[PDB]
Amino acid sequence: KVCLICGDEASGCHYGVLTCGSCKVFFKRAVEGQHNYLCAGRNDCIIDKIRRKNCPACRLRKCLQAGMTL
Amino acid sequence: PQKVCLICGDEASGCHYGVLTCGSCKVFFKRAVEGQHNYLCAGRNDCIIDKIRRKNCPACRLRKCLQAGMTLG
DNA sequence: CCAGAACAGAGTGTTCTG
DNA sequence: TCAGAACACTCTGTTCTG
Ligand SMILES: [Zn+2]
Ligand SMILES: [Zn+2]
Ligand SMILES: [Zn+2]
Ligand SMILES: [Zn+2]
Repeated sequence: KVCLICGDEASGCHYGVLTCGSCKVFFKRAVEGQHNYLCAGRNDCIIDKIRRKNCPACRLRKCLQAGMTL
Repeated sequence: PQKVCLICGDEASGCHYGVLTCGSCKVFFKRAVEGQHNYLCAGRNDCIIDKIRRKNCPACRLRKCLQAGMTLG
Protein backbone atom coordinates (compact mmCIF):
# COMPACT_ATOMS: atom_id res chain seq x y z
CA LYS A 1 0.00 0.00 0.00
CA VAL A 2 3.06 2.22 0.38
CA CYS A 3 5.62 3.28 -2.25
CA LEU A 4 9.07 1.84 -1.53
CA ILE A 5 10.63 4.92 -3.11
CA CYS A 6 8.92 7.92 -1.49
CA GLY A 7 6.44 6.35 0.93
CA ASP A 8 3.47 7.88 -0.88
CA GLU A 9 0.38 5.72 -1.52
CA ALA A 10 1.39 2.96 -3.92
CA SER A 11 -0.73 2.46 -7.03
CA GLY A 12 0.75 -0.97 -7.63
CA CYS A 13 3.67 -3.13 -8.69
CA HIS A 14 5.42 -1.17 -11.42
CA TYR A 15 8.62 -2.14 -13.26
CA GLY A 16 9.20 -4.84 -10.65
CA VAL A 17 8.67 -2.75 -7.51
CA LEU A 18 5.66 -1.64 -5.46
CA THR A 19 5.36 2.07 -6.28
CA CYS A 20 3.05 5.01 -6.91
CA GLY A 21 2.34 6.46 -10.34
CA SER A 22 4.63 9.47 -10.02
CA CYS A 23 7.66 7.27 -9.33
CA LYS A 24 6.60 4.96 -12.18
CA VAL A 25 6.55 7.64 -14.86
CA PHE A 26 9.58 9.27 -13.22
CA PHE A 27 11.57 6.07 -13.44
CA LYS A 28 10.76 5.49 -17.10
CA ARG A 29 11.44 9.11 -18.05
CA ALA A 30 14.68 9.09 -16.06
CA VAL A 31 16.10 5.88 -17.50
CA GLU A 32 15.30 6.43 -21.17
CA GLY A 33 15.67 10.21 -21.32
CA GLN A 34 18.92 12.20 -21.36
CA HIS A 35 18.81 14.09 -18.05
CA ASN A 36 21.50 15.99 -16.16
CA TYR A 37 20.62 15.06 -12.59
CA LEU A 38 23.17 16.12 -10.01
CA CYS A 39 22.92 15.66 -6.22
CA ALA A 40 23.46 18.79 -4.12
CA GLY A 41 23.86 16.89 -0.87
CA ARG A 42 25.57 13.66 0.17
CA ASN A 43 23.60 11.00 -1.76
CA ASP A 44 21.37 10.34 1.24
CA CYS A 45 18.67 12.87 0.47
CA ILE A 46 15.32 12.13 2.03
CA ILE A 47 12.90 11.04 -0.65
CA ASP A 48 9.31 11.42 0.48
CA LYS A 49 6.09 12.78 -1.03
CA ILE A 50 7.08 16.36 -0.21
CA ARG A 51 10.78 16.35 -1.09
CA ARG A 52 10.96 13.79 -3.92
CA LYS A 53 11.06 16.63 -6.46
CA ASN A 54 14.20 18.01 -4.81
CA CYS A 55 16.84 15.46 -5.77
CA PRO A 56 16.03 13.39 -8.90
CA ALA A 57 19.47 11.81 -8.61
CA CYS A 58 18.81 10.22 -5.23
CA ARG A 59 15.27 9.30 -6.31
CA LEU A 60 16.63 7.44 -9.33
CA ARG A 61 19.20 5.85 -7.04
CA LYS A 62 16.48 4.52 -4.75
CA CYS A 63 14.59 3.22 -7.79
CA LEU A 64 17.63 1.30 -9.02
CA GLN A 65 18.51 -0.01 -5.56
CA ALA A 66 14.92 -1.21 -5.30
CA GLY A 67 15.47 -3.24 -8.47
CA MET A 68 13.32 -1.28 -10.91
CA THR A 69 13.95 -2.03 -14.59
CA LEU A 70 12.47 -1.76 -18.08
CA PRO B 1 36.04 41.59 -15.24
CA GLN B 2 32.80 39.67 -15.31
CA LYS B 3 30.49 39.75 -12.31
CA VAL B 4 29.28 36.67 -10.45
CA CYS B 5 26.03 35.88 -8.61
CA LEU B 6 26.72 35.49 -4.89
CA ILE B 7 23.97 32.89 -4.68
CA CYS B 8 24.60 30.39 -7.50
CA GLY B 9 27.79 31.58 -9.18
CA ASP B 10 26.02 32.18 -12.48
CA GLU B 11 26.56 35.49 -14.29
CA ALA B 12 25.25 38.33 -12.16
CA SER B 13 22.94 40.75 -13.97
CA GLY B 14 23.43 43.35 -11.27
CA CYS B 15 22.90 44.42 -7.68
CA HIS B 16 19.40 43.21 -6.82
CA TYR B 17 17.62 43.64 -3.48
CA GLY B 18 20.94 44.68 -1.95
CA VAL B 19 23.11 41.85 -3.32
CA LEU B 20 24.99 41.21 -6.58
CA THR B 21 22.90 38.51 -8.30
CA CYS B 22 21.51 37.14 -11.56
CA GLY B 23 17.89 37.51 -12.66
CA SER B 24 16.77 34.03 -11.67
CA CYS B 25 17.86 34.44 -8.04
CA LYS B 26 16.30 37.90 -8.01
CA VAL B 27 12.84 36.86 -9.10
CA PHE B 28 13.21 33.68 -7.03
CA PHE B 29 13.91 35.71 -3.92
CA LYS B 30 10.89 37.94 -4.54
CA ARG B 31 8.57 35.00 -5.17
CA ALA B 32 9.98 33.11 -2.19
CA VAL B 33 9.59 35.84 0.43
CA GLU B 34 6.15 36.90 -0.78
CA GLY B 35 4.81 33.52 -1.99
CA GLN B 36 3.43 30.63 0.07
CA HIS B 37 5.85 27.78 -0.63
CA ASN B 38 6.51 24.42 1.01
CA TYR B 39 10.27 24.42 0.71
CA LEU B 40 11.93 21.74 2.81
CA CYS B 41 15.56 20.62 2.58
CA ALA B 42 16.17 16.92 1.88
CA GLY B 43 19.79 17.08 3.06
CA ARG B 44 21.50 18.84 5.95
CA ASN B 45 20.58 22.46 5.20
CA ASP B 46 23.92 22.95 3.47
CA CYS B 47 23.13 22.02 -0.15
CA ILE B 48 25.46 23.18 -2.91
CA ILE B 49 23.80 25.98 -4.86
CA ASP B 50 25.14 26.45 -8.38
CA LYS B 51 23.61 26.99 -11.84
CA ILE B 52 22.77 23.30 -12.34
CA ARG B 53 21.49 22.46 -8.86
CA ARG B 54 19.78 25.69 -7.77
CA LYS B 55 16.45 24.15 -8.79
CA ASN B 56 17.09 21.21 -6.44
CA CYS B 57 16.77 22.79 -3.01
CA PRO B 58 14.81 26.07 -2.87
CA ALA B 59 15.14 26.06 0.93
CA CYS B 60 18.93 26.31 0.86
CA ARG B 61 18.72 28.80 -2.01
CA LEU B 62 16.43 31.13 -0.05
CA ARG B 63 18.72 30.60 2.94
CA LYS B 64 21.72 31.79 0.94
CA CYS B 65 19.69 34.77 -0.29
CA LEU B 66 18.81 35.79 3.26
CA GLN B 67 22.32 35.22 4.61
CA ALA B 68 23.69 37.32 1.74
CA GLY B 69 21.55 40.14 3.10
CA MET B 70 18.83 40.29 0.46
CA THR B 71 15.73 42.24 1.43
CA LEU B 72 12.73 43.99 -0.12
CA GLY B 73 13.11 47.03 2.13
C1' DC C 1 -3.85 -4.86 -13.03
C1' DC C 2 0.02 -2.70 -15.66
C1' DA C 3 2.27 0.07 -19.29
C1' DG C 4 2.20 4.04 -21.87
C1' DA C 5 0.08 8.21 -23.62
C1' DA C 6 -1.63 12.61 -22.87
C1' DC C 7 -3.28 16.53 -20.42
C1' DA C 8 -2.43 20.18 -16.78
C1' DG C 9 0.01 22.54 -13.07
C1' DA C 10 4.10 24.27 -10.22
C1' DG C 11 8.21 26.23 -10.35
C1' DT C 12 11.41 28.50 -12.80
C1' DG C 13 14.11 31.82 -16.12
C1' DT C 14 14.36 35.16 -19.85
C1' DT C 15 12.88 39.28 -22.41
C1' DC C 16 10.99 43.68 -22.42
C1' DT C 17 10.06 48.37 -20.28
C1' DG C 18 10.65 52.69 -17.70
C1' DT D 1 21.07 51.68 -12.25
C1' DC D 2 16.99 48.04 -10.89
C1' DA D 3 12.29 46.43 -10.11
C1' DG D 4 8.43 44.24 -11.93
C1' DA D 5 5.41 42.25 -15.58
C1' DA D 6 4.55 38.59 -18.56
C1' DC D 7 5.49 34.84 -21.62
C1' DA D 8 7.76 30.39 -22.35
C1' DC D 9 10.13 26.32 -20.98
C1' DT D 10 11.29 22.10 -17.87
C1' DC D 11 9.91 18.91 -14.83
C1' DT D 12 6.51 16.63 -12.71
C1' DG D 13 1.90 14.10 -11.42
C1' DT D 14 -2.74 12.65 -12.42
C1' DT D 15 -5.97 11.01 -15.63
C1' DC D 16 -6.90 8.55 -19.66
C1' DT D 17 -6.17 4.58 -22.87
C1' DG D 18 -4.83 0.03 -24.85
ZN1 LIG E 1 6.64 7.08 -5.11
ZN1 LIG F 1 20.55 13.99 -3.43
ZN1 LIG G 1 21.98 33.36 -9.13
ZN1 LIG H 1 18.99 21.79 1.05
